[PDB]
Amino acid sequence: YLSQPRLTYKTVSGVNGPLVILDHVKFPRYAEIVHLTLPDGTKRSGQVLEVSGSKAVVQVFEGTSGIDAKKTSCEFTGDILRTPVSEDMLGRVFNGSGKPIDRGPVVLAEDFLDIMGQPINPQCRIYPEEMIQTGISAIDGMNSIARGQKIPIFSAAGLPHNEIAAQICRQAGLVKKENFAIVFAAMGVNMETARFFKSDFEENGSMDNVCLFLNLANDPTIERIITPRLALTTAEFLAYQCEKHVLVILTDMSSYAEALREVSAAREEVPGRRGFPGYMYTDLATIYERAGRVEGRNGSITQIPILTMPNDDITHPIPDLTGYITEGQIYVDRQLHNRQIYPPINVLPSLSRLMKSAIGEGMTRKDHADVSNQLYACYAIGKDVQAMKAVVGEEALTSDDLLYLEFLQKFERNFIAQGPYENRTVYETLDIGWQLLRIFPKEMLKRIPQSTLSEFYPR
Amino acid sequence: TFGYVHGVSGPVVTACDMAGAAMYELVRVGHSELVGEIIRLEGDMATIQVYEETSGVSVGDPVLRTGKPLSVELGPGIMGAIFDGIQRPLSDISSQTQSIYIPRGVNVSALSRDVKWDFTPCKNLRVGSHITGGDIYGIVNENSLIKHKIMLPPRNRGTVTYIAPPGNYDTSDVVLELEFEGIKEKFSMVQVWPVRQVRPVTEKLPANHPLLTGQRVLDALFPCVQGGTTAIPTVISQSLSKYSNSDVIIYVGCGERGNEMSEVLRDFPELTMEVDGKVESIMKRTALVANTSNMPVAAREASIYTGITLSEYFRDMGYHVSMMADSTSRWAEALREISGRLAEMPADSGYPAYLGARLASFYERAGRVKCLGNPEREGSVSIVGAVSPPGGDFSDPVTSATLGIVQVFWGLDKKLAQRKHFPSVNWLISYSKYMRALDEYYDKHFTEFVPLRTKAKEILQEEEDLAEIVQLVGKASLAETDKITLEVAKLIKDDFLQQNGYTPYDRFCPFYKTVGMLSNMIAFYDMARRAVETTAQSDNKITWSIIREHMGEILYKLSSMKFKDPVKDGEAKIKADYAQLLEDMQNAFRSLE
Amino acid sequence: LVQTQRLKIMEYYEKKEKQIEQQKKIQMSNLMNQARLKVLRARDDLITDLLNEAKQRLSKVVKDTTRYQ
Amino acid sequence: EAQMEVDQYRREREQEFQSKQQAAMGSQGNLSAEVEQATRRQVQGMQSSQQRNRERVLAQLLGMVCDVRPQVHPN
Repeated sequence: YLSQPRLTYKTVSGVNGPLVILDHVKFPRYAEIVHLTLPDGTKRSGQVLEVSGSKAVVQVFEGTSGIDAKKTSCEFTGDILRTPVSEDMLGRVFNGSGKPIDRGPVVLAEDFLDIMGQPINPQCRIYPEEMIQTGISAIDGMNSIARGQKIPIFSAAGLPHNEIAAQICRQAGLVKKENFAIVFAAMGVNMETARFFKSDFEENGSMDNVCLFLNLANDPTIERIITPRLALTTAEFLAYQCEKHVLVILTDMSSYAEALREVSAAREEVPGRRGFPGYMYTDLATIYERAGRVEGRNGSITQIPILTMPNDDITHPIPDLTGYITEGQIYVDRQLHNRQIYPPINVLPSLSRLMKSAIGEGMTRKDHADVSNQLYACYAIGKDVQAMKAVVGEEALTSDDLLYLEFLQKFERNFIAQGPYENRTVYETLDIGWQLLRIFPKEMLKRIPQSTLSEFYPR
Repeated sequence: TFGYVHGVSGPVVTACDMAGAAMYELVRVGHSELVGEIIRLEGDMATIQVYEETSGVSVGDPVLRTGKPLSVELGPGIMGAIFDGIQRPLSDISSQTQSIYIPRGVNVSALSRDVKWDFTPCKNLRVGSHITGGDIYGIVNENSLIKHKIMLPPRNRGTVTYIAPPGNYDTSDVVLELEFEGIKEKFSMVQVWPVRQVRPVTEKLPANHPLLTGQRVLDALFPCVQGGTTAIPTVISQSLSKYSNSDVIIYVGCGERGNEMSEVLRDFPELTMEVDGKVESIMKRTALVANTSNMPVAAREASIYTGITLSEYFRDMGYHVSMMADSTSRWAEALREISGRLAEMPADSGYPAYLGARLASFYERAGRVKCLGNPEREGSVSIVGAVSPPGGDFSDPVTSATLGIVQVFWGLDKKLAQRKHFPSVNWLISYSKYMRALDEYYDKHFTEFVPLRTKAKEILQEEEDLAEIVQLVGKASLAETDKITLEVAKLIKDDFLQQNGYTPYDRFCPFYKTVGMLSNMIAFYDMARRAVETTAQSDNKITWSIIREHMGEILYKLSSMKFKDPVKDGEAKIKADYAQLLEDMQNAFRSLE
Repeated sequence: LVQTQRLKIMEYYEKKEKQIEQQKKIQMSNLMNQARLKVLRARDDLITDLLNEAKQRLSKVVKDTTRYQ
Repeated sequence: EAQMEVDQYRREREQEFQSKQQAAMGSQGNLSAEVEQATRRQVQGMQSSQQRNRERVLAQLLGMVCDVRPQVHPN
């Protein structure tokens, strides 16, 4: 392996922003990690950015504020950035660089994996088959998530997408009729939501499932770019070598791309469309496409990215490319958060493109296809009656448009409304979903075929 | 120690013979000693950016090397002083030069080297006590309110072999001589800390106590906490300077106009506060950072870091500081022009790529801490930013990259200003994410308020999705449960979220009177709803228009709650009036049914 | 209505009883959390002392000369 | 008569409000003390397997440290 001793240069040729450029380097690698030690003693870390003959451009992680070109010693490693993975890191809280912050010890490695990762062979993938049960009714009843799906949650600043992400992590599991884990990556969080995540998951008793990667907002913007790659290499050890089912939640992927745009422009690159890098499509794809089931192993990786659309724009290139690689969306809505509904998940625009394979007999239950699209039709027909009632009044609505406004007062306050600690299992999000479909008679339910109307309506 | 100017090119100076020059360390460029900052080394040359005007700086000028970056002077003499963005005391350059101008290359001490302060040691140290970074060893009576505590610098420890006798001292003499192992050193009464370094702490406690702002809106519906961060996109900032629960105010204007900065310096030494029955000038517990747009652009970006480093210093004594950072969008316009001088690639509309990194490196220095030192202290720093977008949007990179960082948004609009409403509260885009942290203060001390706050935000929301049809169709064929949530909802929007700041009833709003007004208004809403839903089918079905004519005298007492003076009247003179009115609201409905 | 004035008090004491039972599981979770950490530190101490024995057995070779030259 | 359901019926569900108050005193003594027995049993399973593999891996370590091999970088 790497048994030769390491060279420790003090031949710094210049500092220019976050870049330290050395010279007379003996065979420098690309993307190799170095360890700079300052004059006073502060050890900083950095990654080699460009080599050219006897040169090396080093991008220091923690900035260059105090580096001189006379007394700074820059010890090279000779190997690229790798993570130590273990199965006993399920239950720890690491930061963006992979150091523990829960007063824990350093993780004893079972492997040292390169965090950039190799792609999966497209022949060796299987189509996603079973259900991941979250516990939130609005994304399990009508927007069900397969095993291996990549389905982002679309929201905005101020909306409670961070408590939806914390409620998924507390209650995610299988669809019971020993191999489940959650890798929660938090990029660009502040402190008061970092101690929301660190405190909620550790005293709601399910810290043992989750491996928490908390990358703060005041931490360096290069450490936000290796945070989802530390979280997905841990998930690819835990799933494709230990046969667990892993759910990978990446919180605020629009804050990854604001740290990628910052790292790109500080690499002296020229920006592309809307200022974002031109390689932004194949940079998110190296993150998102680390998913799916595999052939010959019993694990899987299902991803839930989370986005923050600026000014509720959908043509912004962070939601544009996420909707270009990932399969569907969830659409946390603002007009439901003002009306005090938790979780404020809109149903009408939301979609899971693999929902028709995660449902059915022997996966969830036999009527999960016919219930969901029936509640989807009656939610749309009510919301037309909801606006129409204001135009003509109550005395002008018949006994048809009152069944849809009386259903609509109970679909938002019983199906959508959950409360943050109420784990509705998927067998209980259908019995909720049926006792709203009994407000209508069997002569009105058009989306349900008659064979399961005979088996599930009369109770 | 000596450089030479090799070539100037605008505000960027290239110096030679600078071999061991650190990045961001301070230099004194020229024969007039212009303060600079080393921003780029290339071998033994050093590209310097000058914090002043560069006209007349020839080549071959001496460049002094200091060894310390841009740093502030912390010590007694700060409270009341009017500083600059690089801490140049403007009330003393106006004396030592006797002019109206700031000449180039002035070197005035930021703290006065002539005022004698009464030192008082912490009475538990001795010649031979162990003391580490943060332990209080002195107390200075700065003025009547502030107990200025002298503290050890962080990363400094040892055993005291000289403590200064209690008496009167200037800020130059050697008050403390402790020794580390082998080497003796000397401490003065002032300390120097770099403005881009975070002042260290022990641990960061959760922000769980409410920042009492003096108003009725922004303290019930969108609360802020002690240790929180807000955004206001002067009646909200002047109100916190007199009445709130903060012991040090720090006002930092980054690039504000000249006549609107000469307005504040005229007004604050006239303001008074009420402490113990005595009146006191509020300029005993505040320090301003004055900075206009004529000033250097390098001293406008550094005004934010000087302002929070001053804010963090008075935290460590144990006070709860509240920093108001006026015109954050002017500060970002200082980051745009520094980045253009470096030929740095812009990301978004000319702003640098690190606009969010610099803002999160400022907003995340706020919060309640467990202070570094021995006597187990606890202080906090509240930061109140003020974005000024180019006409009220969330499209610019400064307003949208603040709302990804802060927790409170006190969102104001321009359309909702000509109503003479005053504030211009929007209550649709304004949020507060300190509702989960405050579920313990409200449930323990007030035990009733969260369900009223849940309802009162909803009544003002159901009015919005009605009001588009109320304009177009116009109240013709409407349900009668909606006429409640347009007349009770109107009663909130003129008697609960309505203010006027110069009046003897609406300059302070105590919180027990604030929950006392909403305790009646929500009860009138639910009793109007319970009346109209149980009398919807039986016999003698009513509308709203039979109640408001019958109960017109009830709607006067429910409208004369905002006009009861919280200042002349007693503390319990106001809750009994709101508890006697409830029985004029429980019996009054029983006169119709 | 005599039924009704039980439940408005019962809801004030089903709510308190859903509260402490949540407070019971916080104590059991905060102790199972430091259980895995205290046993992960007793795996780290055995490693950092195995290297202390490899630091002392390393200095039993520098006393030698035919095995150190 | 139904207005007398205010001050007497509240002491009926107070036998449930006191039911967890003593059940806050029962599970407390076995909470910390029983898991502390498991955080001592899990440690003795480490040190039992520490001594059976210590001199094995000390020889592979010190044997690999005292390796002379002076390889060069390619050219």
